[PDB]
Amino acid sequence: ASRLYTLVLVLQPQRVLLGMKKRGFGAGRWNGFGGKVQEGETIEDGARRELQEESGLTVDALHKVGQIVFEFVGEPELMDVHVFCTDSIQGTPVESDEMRPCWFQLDQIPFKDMWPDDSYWFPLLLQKKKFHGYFKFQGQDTILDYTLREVDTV
Ligand SMILES: CNc1cc(=O)[nH]c(=O)[nH]1
Repeated sequence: ASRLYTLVLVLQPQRVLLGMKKRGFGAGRWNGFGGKVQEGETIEDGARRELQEESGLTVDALHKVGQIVFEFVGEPELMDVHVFCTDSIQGTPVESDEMRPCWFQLDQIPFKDMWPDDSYWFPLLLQKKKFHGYFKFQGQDTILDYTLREVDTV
């Protein structure tokens, strides 16, 4: 019982682009760009589409970097999140009524204002590692348990 999602991190050598969601799921937190995958759409095309819809950026090359399954206790649907990374983009990040994008220096990533799981896997992403993860949450702030391992193939 899992639903596909995408998550894209525009990660350059000294900085990463994050977006502050204004409403809905995860509002008030800095996050990568993504959302649900459409019927008849590949996960990668879904990731490219969501990056444009949410950030206004056009991605050329996308690299798979991780897979993370999220469980929210009491919610039937598991989120199967396919994480991607890019250093090659076109355009300038667009602020919209839904999203406020901002570039962060790598030593200044706002972990306290991000989903709690990011403190676990962002260190791997920053060191160009690939990973498989699972996080069980109680509500939106508490991680009850988790698993996270590095992999050669996502
Ligand atoms: C539930 N955890 C996460 C959801 C999401 O959209 N992005 C994260 O980094 N983590």
